[PDB]
Amino acid sequence: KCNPNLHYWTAQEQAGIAWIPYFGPGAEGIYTEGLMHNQNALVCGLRQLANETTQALQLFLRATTELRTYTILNRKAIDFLLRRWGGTCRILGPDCCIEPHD
Amino acid sequence: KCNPNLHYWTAQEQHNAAGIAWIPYFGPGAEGIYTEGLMHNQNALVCGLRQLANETTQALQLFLRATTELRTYTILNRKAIDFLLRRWGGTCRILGPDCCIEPHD
Amino acid sequence: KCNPNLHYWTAQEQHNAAGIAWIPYFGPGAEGIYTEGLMHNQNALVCGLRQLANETTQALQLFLRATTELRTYTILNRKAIDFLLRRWGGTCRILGPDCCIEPHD
Amino acid sequence: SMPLGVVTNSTLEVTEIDQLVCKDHLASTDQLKSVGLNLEGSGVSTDIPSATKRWGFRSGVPPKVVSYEAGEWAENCYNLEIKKPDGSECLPPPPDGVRGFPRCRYVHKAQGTGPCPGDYAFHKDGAFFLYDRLASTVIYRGVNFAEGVIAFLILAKPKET
Amino acid sequence: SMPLGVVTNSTLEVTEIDQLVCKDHLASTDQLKSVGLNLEGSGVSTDIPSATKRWGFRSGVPPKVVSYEAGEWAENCYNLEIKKPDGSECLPPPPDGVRGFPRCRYVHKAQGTGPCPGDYAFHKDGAFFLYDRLASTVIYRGVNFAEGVIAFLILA
Amino acid sequence: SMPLGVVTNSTLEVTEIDQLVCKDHLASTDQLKSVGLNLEGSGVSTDIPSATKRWGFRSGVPPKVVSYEAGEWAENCYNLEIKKPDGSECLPPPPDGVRGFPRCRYVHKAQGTGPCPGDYAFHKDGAFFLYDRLASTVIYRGVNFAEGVIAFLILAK
Amino acid sequence: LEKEYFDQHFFRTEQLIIRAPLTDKHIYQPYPSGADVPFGPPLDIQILHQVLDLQIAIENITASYDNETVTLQDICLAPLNTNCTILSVLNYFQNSHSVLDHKKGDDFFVYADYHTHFLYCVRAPASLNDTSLLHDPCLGTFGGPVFPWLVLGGYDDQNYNNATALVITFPVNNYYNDTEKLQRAQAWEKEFINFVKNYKNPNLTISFT
Amino acid sequence: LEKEYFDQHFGPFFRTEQLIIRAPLTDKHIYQPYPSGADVPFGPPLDIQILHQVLDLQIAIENITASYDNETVTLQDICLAPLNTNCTILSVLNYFQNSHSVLDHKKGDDFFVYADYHTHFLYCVRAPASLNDTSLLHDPCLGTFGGPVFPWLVLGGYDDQNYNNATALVITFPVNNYYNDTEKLQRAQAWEKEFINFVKNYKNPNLTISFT
Repeated sequence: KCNPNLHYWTAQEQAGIAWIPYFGPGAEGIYTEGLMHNQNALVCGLRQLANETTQALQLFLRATTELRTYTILNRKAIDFLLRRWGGTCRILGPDCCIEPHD
Repeated sequence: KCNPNLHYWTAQEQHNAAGIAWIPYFGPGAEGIYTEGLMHNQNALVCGLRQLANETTQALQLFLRATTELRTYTILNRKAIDFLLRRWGGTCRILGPDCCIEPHD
Repeated sequence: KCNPNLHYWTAQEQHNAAGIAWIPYFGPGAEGIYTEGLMHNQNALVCGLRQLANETTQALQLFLRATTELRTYTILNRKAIDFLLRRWGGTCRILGPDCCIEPHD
Repeated sequence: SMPLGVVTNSTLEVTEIDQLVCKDHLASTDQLKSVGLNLEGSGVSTDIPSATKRWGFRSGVPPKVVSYEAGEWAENCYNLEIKKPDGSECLPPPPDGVRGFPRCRYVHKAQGTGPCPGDYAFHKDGAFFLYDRLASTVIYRGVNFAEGVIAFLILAKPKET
Repeated sequence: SMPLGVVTNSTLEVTEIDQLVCKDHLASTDQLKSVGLNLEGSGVSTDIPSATKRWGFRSGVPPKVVSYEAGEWAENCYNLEIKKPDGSECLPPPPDGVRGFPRCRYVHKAQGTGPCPGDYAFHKDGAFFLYDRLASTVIYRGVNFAEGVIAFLILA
Repeated sequence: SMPLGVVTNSTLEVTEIDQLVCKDHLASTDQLKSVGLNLEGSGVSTDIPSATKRWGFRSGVPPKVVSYEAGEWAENCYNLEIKKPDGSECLPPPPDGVRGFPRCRYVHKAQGTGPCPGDYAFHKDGAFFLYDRLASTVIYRGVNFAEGVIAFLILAK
Repeated sequence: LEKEYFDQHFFRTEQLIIRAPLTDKHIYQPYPSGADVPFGPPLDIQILHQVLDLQIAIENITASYDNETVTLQDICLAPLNTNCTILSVLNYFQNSHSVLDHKKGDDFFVYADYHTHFLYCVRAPASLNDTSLLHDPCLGTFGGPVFPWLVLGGYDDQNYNNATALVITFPVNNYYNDTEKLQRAQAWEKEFINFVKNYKNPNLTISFT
Repeated sequence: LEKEYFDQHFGPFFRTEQLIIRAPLTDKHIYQPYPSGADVPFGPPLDIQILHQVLDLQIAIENITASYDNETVTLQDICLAPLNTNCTILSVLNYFQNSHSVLDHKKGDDFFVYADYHTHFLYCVRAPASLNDTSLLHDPCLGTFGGPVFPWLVLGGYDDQNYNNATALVITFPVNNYYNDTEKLQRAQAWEKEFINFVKNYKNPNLTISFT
């Protein structure tokens, strides 16, 4: 049983005398939402990824000592560059980027 | 109404030298760790730098609203990662219309 | 006087070879998560390993003095960012005098 | 090891962090996202006396929490207040900075007394409990939560999900 | 989106983390700096009952705090201990790891009683309250603070 | 500026991120490791009446703590509970998320009363106090600890 | 310390025992510095209003003698300014019911009020300025200082804020040398005693001596 | 056990001087052993802010002199000295060899107090006759007269064998009866008369002293 529709809230910002915390919205008026009707080749495939990510993530947490873990996305960014660029690259392009031009 | 004079305190150490002073049980307390300075005259920097603290106020307040943690130490670390991703996350070309590494014959 | 032997423990886990055991409610407690080993003979590495932890302690104490937070988990990440920043933050060259990459003609 | 999905032109590709290969550009950290999807969108049965059979108590595992950026519109949310037989709440109070689920359709409150073998209550299926942009492994008292799971994505130039 | 200043040979350039292309090389994390500049040095008038017109109380906004690396000599610091008309304290105890402003010229002490509509005291202009290498949006009790705002720099 | 060792084919090379040019590689963060090595292996006296001469009390320096990935098998561990002359404990409580040293061959438990000039207990030689994957400068009450120092390594794949 | 004053200056005196039966003593603190100061039971706004109504009514008490209406001002001691001498601690606020509710602070502080004026006046009864942000004089309505030990009681040492008694004294001319003025003074006294002894106010306990 | 002792050794060949001792001002404090032990509370008169006083009185009592004929009568002339000319002093203070410069000792470091008077008291109230407290200080609890000091004779107000909880530190001075020698009896009575007057008007508000 998969739900083709995904209604999501996202707490990211983007006004006059509104950024001030003393004037701005409270703790609940900070969310923006959207809608994903139909084209259920992405929503149901999205739900089939969080079920597989849980096994690795529950073991990633067991290793760490801290309570709150905000740095998973930054760690994947460093691993991105280190795999691409950490090793020596070649202009020939056997497995590395850098499109040759002459 | 700009103040052309800036006297700054800097809480960073000096790694090359020490001597039975890096030990916390021998070292300075919580107040004797600051290096100081002064920036008199040449007022094109300090007055142009007060005009930056007034501009990043809005962005910094809006960034903290979204974040859930209390203390934010990683603002500088993220901006370093964003530096490399713009340069090297995408593919450059030897000629480099939008990328660096100039060739030399 | 150095100890050539080094029996160590590591608190790391594997993703595979797990059935119903990845669940916290069914998995091992707070003590049955450590994998250990042994490093016999091989004294050129171990006694040279005990003579690096005697040298990094001063720099670690000074760094901890500089910071404000209690727990510091970020050191290795910062080192990785510094590595990338040296290698690629500055413009590289095809010859790579201080950079890398190999130009094929 | 941790699967990472790449969304391009409304199409998902399950891949790793190393098998990306080239030409799949990652330009900024903005297009890295973590989404928390609810278990109620996977065909479960959600009553208040029939959902108490997917969590149970345990001692010896420290609690762990993890943050996510985007969540879903919960059809059901729960709010439990359970105390030991004499006077002590089983559920630890929420840590400073953990609030209820932002958007809930119908909340399910449950007071009352019940036995509690174990320090903390974990999920019996391996899923998280979603709080306000923070997903945990345990249950905190007096705070709305929904049971869900997290996914990690790389988006294309569209960065809205 | 967040402005970034590039200090090259005692001259400042305002740019971002996207518009810069290169020839402004960043070599190490050391040269990324965060500095908190005082607001009293931008032409304001500060007494003890005349600076209270710049901040007030609100409920519903959770507090936040950031870190800044280098600071400035504060000409006037404040140290407040406020108690409710028939209550215990308005201002919260400082969170663990927060000290007073390292370098204050004169400190305006105050322990008073007054009304307090709202959980926390925020600034009415959007600036920060600076503490020892930590800047927050609220006022804590018994800790020396100065009003300022953070800038982010790359130094050559 | 911290020293950083490179392990290649089971030989150790001391270098710095400021040093090093191109021949060494870094493919993933997994091969960056932190190891905490004990001091008892350096042939030092180990008892309660004699180890006390290696650490003392101080006021004015706040506590700090860092994480380390891999440890050793502690020859000795210590468990201490000190109460001020009337009714109060000098040692601060273990901060949340800190446990005992996982693998000790022998411990040293003692609980008595003593004077305490100073807020916190510091090491009189510059070394750390090792706990469950968390190395601190101070001593906490009721928790097993071993005294050692940390190293930072890169492991070749 | 009390009978010394009544034998050096005074004149017949009307005095009342005053003690708070219902309320209790609360806390306060001076604004800039000065630790904590508790204020006695008769020193609360919830009850302080009543004692000033009693005194103002006493000042308005009239008695009939022959074809004349005898007021307090006809027989009271007015050293100057026709205002009668009122040895009462409310006289630090010039004896007005629209003044002892005053405020100066903001949504953060309360710089000065009856409290801070209280603490300064008991130390400098003759001052024309309390040195606070309100610059309210401490001198009484009759043009003279009000010594706190003559208008307070039940306090320990010089902690006059801890006083459980608020002494009010009305000096009245004895008129020993003038019989006719004595008759008018006695007529007002008879009305004053009856009004005070049957003052219906459960928040106050009023007797004589 | 009290009158049993005074009739087996202090039989009517010996007279005894005894005083009531109890702390009027202070109260009872708590002490804990060094290794693990169990926190044991001490009676009021066992606190050193006041315990120095109870020893000042006795060493003064040992120094009372009385005039008889042309002789100066001291306590040592009439006291029971079984050995060593030191008089028998039955008191808790005799566990520490009766000196004002000894009952402020320590053993420890700036971390733990390994041994002190505290642990020394617990040991010999169990082992009065032994020469070594088995602590790091190895201080004997045998008295200055060469004999053991039994806690139950020199303590009072305690529960069961918890001699620590005692609110009394009983002090007894055995004196020769001199029933067979009238001349020695006269000198003994002269010293006794000085002894009662001194102790009855001993001006210290920290102590309450009476007889029997």
